[PDB]
Amino acid sequence: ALMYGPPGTGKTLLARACAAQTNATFLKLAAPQLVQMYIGEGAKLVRDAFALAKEKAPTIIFIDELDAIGTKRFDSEKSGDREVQRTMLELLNQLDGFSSDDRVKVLAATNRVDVLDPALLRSGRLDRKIEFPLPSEDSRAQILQIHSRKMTTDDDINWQELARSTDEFNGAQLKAVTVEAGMIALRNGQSSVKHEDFVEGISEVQARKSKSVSFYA
Amino acid sequence: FVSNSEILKPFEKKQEEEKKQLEEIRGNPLSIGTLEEIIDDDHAIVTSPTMPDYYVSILSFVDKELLEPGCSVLLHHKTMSIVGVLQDDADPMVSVMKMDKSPTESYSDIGGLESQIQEIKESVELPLTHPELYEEMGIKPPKGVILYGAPGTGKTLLAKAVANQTSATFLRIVGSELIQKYLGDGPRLCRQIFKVAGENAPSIVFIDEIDAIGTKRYDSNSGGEREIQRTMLELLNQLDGFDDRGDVKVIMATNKIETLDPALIRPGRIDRKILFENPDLSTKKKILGIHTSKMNLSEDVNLETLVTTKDDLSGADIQAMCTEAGLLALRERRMQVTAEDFKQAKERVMKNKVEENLEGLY
Amino acid sequence: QLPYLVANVVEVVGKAAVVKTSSRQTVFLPMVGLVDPDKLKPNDL
Amino acid sequence: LAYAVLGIALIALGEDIGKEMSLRHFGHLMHYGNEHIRRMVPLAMGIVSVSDPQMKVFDTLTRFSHDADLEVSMNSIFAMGLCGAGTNNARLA
Amino acid sequence: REMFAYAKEHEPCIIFMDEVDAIGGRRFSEGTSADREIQRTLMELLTQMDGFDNLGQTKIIMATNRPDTLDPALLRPGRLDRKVEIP
Amino acid sequence: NVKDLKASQRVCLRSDSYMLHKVLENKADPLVSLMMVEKVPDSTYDMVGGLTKQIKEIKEVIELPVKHPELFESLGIAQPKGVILYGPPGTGKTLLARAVAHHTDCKFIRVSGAELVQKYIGEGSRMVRELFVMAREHAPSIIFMDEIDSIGSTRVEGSGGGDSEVQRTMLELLNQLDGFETSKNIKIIMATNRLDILDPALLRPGRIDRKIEFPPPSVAARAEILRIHSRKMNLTRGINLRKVAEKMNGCSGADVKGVCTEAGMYALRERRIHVTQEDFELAVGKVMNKNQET
Amino acid sequence: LKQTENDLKDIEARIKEKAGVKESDTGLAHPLQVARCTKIIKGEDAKYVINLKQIAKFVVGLGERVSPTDIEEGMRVGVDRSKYNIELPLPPRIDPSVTMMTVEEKPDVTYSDVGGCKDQIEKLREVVELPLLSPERFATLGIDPPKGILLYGPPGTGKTLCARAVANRTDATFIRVIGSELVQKYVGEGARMVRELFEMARTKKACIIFFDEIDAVGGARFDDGAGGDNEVQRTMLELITQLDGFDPRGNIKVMFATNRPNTLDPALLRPGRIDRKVEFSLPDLEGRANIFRIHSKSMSVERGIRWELISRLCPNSTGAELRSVCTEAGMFAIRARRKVATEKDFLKAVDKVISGYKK
Amino acid sequence: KRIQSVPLVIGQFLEPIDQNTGIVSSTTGMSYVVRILSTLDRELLKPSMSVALHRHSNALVDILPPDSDSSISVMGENEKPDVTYADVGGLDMQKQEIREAVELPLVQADLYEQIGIDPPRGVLLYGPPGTGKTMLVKAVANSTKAAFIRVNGSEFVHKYLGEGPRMVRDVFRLARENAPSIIFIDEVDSIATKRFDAQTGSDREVQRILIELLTQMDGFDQSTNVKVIMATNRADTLDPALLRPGRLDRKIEFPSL
Repeated sequence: ALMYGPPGTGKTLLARACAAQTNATFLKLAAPQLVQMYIGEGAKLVRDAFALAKEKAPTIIFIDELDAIGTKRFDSEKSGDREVQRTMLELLNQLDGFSSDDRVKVLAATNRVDVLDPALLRSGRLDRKIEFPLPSEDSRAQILQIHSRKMTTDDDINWQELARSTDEFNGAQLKAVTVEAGMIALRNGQSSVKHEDFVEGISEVQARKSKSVSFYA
Repeated sequence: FVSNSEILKPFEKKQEEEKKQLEEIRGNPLSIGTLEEIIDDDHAIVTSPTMPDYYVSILSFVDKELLEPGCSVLLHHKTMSIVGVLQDDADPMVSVMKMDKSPTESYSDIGGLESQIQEIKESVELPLTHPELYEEMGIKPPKGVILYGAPGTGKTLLAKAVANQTSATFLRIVGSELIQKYLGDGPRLCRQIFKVAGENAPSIVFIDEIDAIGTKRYDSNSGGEREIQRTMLELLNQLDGFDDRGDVKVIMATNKIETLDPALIRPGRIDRKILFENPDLSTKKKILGIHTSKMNLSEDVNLETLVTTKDDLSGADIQAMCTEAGLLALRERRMQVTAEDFKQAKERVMKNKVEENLEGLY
Repeated sequence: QLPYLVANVVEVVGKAAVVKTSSRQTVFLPMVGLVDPDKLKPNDL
Repeated sequence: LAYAVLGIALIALGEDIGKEMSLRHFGHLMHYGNEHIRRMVPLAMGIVSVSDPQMKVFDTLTRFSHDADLEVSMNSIFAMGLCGAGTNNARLA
Repeated sequence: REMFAYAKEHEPCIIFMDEVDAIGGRRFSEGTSADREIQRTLMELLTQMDGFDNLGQTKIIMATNRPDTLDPALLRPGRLDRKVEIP
Repeated sequence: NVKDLKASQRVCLRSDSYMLHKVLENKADPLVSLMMVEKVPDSTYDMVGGLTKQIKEIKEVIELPVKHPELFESLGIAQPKGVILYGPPGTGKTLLARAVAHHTDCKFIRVSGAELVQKYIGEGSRMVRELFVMAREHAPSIIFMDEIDSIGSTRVEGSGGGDSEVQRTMLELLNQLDGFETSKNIKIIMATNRLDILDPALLRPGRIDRKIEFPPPSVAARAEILRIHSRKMNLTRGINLRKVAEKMNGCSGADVKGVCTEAGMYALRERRIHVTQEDFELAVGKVMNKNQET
Repeated sequence: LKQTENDLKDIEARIKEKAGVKESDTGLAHPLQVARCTKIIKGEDAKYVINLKQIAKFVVGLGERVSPTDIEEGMRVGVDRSKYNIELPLPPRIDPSVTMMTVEEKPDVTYSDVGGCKDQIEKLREVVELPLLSPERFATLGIDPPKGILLYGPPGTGKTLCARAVANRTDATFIRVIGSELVQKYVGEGARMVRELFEMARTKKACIIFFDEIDAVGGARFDDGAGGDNEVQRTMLELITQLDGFDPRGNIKVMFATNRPNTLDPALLRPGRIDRKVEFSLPDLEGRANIFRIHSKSMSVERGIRWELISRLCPNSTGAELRSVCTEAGMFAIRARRKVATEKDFLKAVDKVISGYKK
Repeated sequence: KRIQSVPLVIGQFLEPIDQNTGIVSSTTGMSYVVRILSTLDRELLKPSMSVALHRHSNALVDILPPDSDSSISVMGENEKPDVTYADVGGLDMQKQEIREAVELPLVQADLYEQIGIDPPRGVLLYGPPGTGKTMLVKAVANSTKAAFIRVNGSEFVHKYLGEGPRMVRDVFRLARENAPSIIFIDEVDSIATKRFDAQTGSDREVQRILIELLTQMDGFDQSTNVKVIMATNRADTLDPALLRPGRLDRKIEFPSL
């Protein structure tokens, strides 16, 4: 599969979950390391990845970036961006080589889909194109219940109600509210958080979206 | 001989003993190298230019609190022990700096620009001369100054004069040439400048005609906008990063200042933005007076007469006129320069400055 | 015993065999069964 | 001998190059050892540098202040006070 | 050189070149960083072709997604003459 | 002894004993990075002749300072900073530079501006700083900047601001020379026929002081140029160079050199051991044909 | 005096050193990026022979060796960027960086303003100051303190000065990486520096990593490369990964600086990258007054100054502008030869500074 | 005799310093000052030549015919190349153009000199190759019965200090020796499209190879019996030293029309 769509929800965290569940070996392979300025060596690295992955099977090869097995454009600067065409091509050629057997998985992750060579059209390549949407009221509330185990609360806090009060929040941002709720608490001389403490936390920045709007005269 | 020899022989003797003992250990060929870092295990890792690298003992010729990384040291054959320390080589003011040591001119030789001269003074000359106001008060003299005027007319003159008065190395940077049009060259060039300056302080970073990184952009993309912006940002960050009361002084130079962003000037470090006013009548007499000294001429010349008909003309005009008048004499096969010659040169330059018709002269 | 010399081969009268050492040097040894066939496989020390 | 070098200040009266030659000269004096010489140099330098001030002479005398030879430190500081005279304070502060 | 010599011995043969932009660019921007290694490669392929040695029991097949980072040399007949498109 | 040794000396030292046994010669690095010396040039004023207006002007600006420095100083005129030559393309812009260099017996140093365009930290900056050092040792010199000029005599090279940035640096350096040193022995030559390679420092006084005009050839002038080129080689002896010259109109100094070389292919085909007048008329006809282009 | 004592030190040092060299000669012989003991006679496996290089290899899987204490030999030794590993003869430090950056242990610039930056300072105080002073508070709540701070408005607003001041108080390192320099145009080089900065960061934990200008690098990513957004995004995307990928919060701080707010990406905004947005943009009239009052305490002054009046002439300022009014006001006095500052001088400095800022 | 015998290292003589003493650069990277033989010091001694070196002796064992090799793959010599007027008829302008430029100095240097016009020493050919142009180049070489030396000009492009300068030097020398000859530079645009405007950086290694080619090219060919023919995929600009008179003097076009 190829994933694009926003993290800040636990995209990385989901990937590792799948890894745990299937009993795959999780291999974080960083796309900038291949991309070597030296000859081929990068090509060999792609093959070694498959080789170990096939020995360790089940395996997810989790690819940090997509900017250095991709971003090759369609212009005559695709010349410069050779190293990146070659690492990618080989990894695909190698997967379809062994498509009937499911031993190794490949996952690439980014904020957003980039220009690439066709590969979304074929089962044996990265067939699947998976979107991340944003959360909804049921989802925020579960994410808040996971948060509220870790840290003290006064055990009165209603995720559903707080969830109505936050508009267009993502999972990572509900986690930053918990921190701000604690910064209120830190000033107040409390060691837990009441409902109010969380309401005030939302008002403060989390840096991507914050519900506090009531100004206009 | 003999008088000397009695003090000489023991004074000789202590140095020789130290020396003897050093040379035996120090025995050649010993490779010179660079200290990479000085380590937590009291070793130093070294980068040897022979390609191995080692964890090395030190023989205290001078101590480790008196030694820092990247310094050059002399290394033994295999284990690379620091047998003695060396002085650094190839300081790079001969590669990113055009040096004008004890540059010429002074304030008296263009005088009559006196009010502006006090302004320039107050940031650069005067703190050196009188530290005390600056110290006691606790506020700092402006790090950097901007001069706007024009080359060979007043911008350059002020810069020669002030730099020489403070006896600092005037180190001349070509702004446009930094301009290197590929992703790697400029920000380093800029860093390397600032570094060498602070080391060997007090020092003048003179950036001549910066016009081309005088843009700011709201968004950065690609290589074609980002290059320019990286160079601009590097200057801005070094200023913002460090603060110096005169380990590094900057003169920035540009024809007009309306091509520099106000957010690159950075108030509170660069507080002075100093103008260029034209030489007035008193000043013309003076500018002339200096340039007629160097001369061999006729006695019919009237320094006074030529100044009076000149309508508020640049110091450049005055330079130009002398230079022009010498030519009219040289062509005519003579070394005497009559009044009529000065006058023709004056008439020609005065017309071109005073040409601007139907929108100046409405 | 190490220190020993390894060789990274990438090669798949009597019979001649070429070995590529990682010192990037090609060397002659025979493959007449003085040196066994199963001591060569590519990609391998 | 002490007086000979003292005398050289008075001989170097009205002589442009020679005043310059002093800067070469006191170099020679550092090479030559002996307590008599080490004691004499702050004074030699002091006399010349108050009938012809020398930035080099001040720069040297700062170092002599922090000298482990007792007599040298003594003479340097009195000398240094001689150079700063003509004002109260300056660099002397 | 090895690839060609072995093709002649082991002829018939398909020589399949996977994404040709790296041995047959056009230049990055007309400039160079590493795009001269690309030119060194590319002259060798054009030379074998132009040569006294002739392609007929050794066949070379080039593959690339886009024809817009093939060199003009290749696009000229006599270094490629047959151009199959995927319809 | 240590006074034989010096910084940047090349020496032979025993691998046996590490003793410096002899001295070779000193080495350098900008001199083989497309900068070069050309001692005693072969250009004359007769070469691109018919330069009369320019000749007197150029003699006073460049030659007199060089030949007699004390004279300039005492007279009350500081030596001119730069000359820029401006006039039609393809004349003998480059040629003139070399001619003057020869006359005074100074070193002609040809600088490729762009080459002075290395894409490493400062290596380019380094060469620029060293260009001045070298020429100060080698004084007197004509430092001729190539790649600012469009001429058919050599070739039109240069594009962009990549030789405008370099062109600026040359002018700062003249300030610098009058400046702390208070010398000048080194004169810098611009040539151009182009508006998209200029500076505003070019337009500014006290930064460059002479703009000397390059004439167009004419019928009298073409004859002079032609005469030199035909008497460096074998030719018929009844020749009227005047006749030939009248037939060329419009035609730069570079064209007078092309006429001879086109005439030569005709001579060569007909297996002569000299060129004739005939070949030259036919050659003029060939150049005129090109100028008229549709 | 000074000379005899320096020789006495040489003589002493040297004798120990000569003996020590011979011992080093008889055996035939920490940062490091690969280990390279180029021989190894002393020392699965039951003995070390470890040498990590392209041209040869000696491989043993098992480190430790409390006797002989391993190391020695052809010296670069410790843990490997391949994990064969010199584990624990003479201090390895987790693959430790030989690529430097500028370190400023305790940066010295204490508390430029404390009045009229009142809220902005207090934001810093909660995040940075208090978690070093007491880790247990933070722990007990169960919260993790902001990983990253974004500081906005123009740079050199006294943005730098304040940051430095809290760093002094806590005795913490400033780790300066300047965005603009990274920019290479050679394959992968920038992103490589970023990985080693964080490895190095984890070792040095209790540090403010200052990342100068995000206008410079990581300014777009909507292009899908261009040659100059392609290394630049590569560096950028790599740098985020490291941050959500975990580095300790409440020790390692990353502070971002930006002049203009159009460079920012959704990738950049999100938690685990930026959590705080601290203002250094436009303050109030009451606020401008406090910052004026604060720089002129140190100065002598002669009477008749009300800060309120000085403040009044600013229609809009940034912190940079304020610093310029006090310092410029002092200059008019020095020209006239003065130690004191006057109401007239302060007015004169407002008029100059604002007007230049315009356009 | 026996002391100075195989095995041997190869070096090159750079210059003679004084009597019985010479400087050599050996190909490995180690440069030695060595003796020359007294019977090799006079009348066989060239200022730069290829030499046989001993690996213990540090003395001039032998002087070699210049053809010493490189770690780049060797260039091709084709005495009588097999393309010999294949394509003809309707190439009327390009056949005539080649004929007076390339063939005539090889058969007779001496007529050009007697006229006193400069012979073409180098020619630049522009327009496509392998479509009528190459055929002619090869044919001329064969008809003049000169050695065709096909010289791979995008193959300097070695990535090391100078193997590449050593090889150009061997080739120009060997051409003047084995005259009549064509050095045919395939893609000269590889090792000479650089800096015209501070673009096309990364070309620092070819700058030495370029200087070496110019000193060999201009310094020989004074009467012309050895031709250099430059070849470019279409056209590329070159660095100013090639293009000026005395080198690439004929610039020949393949017609659009």
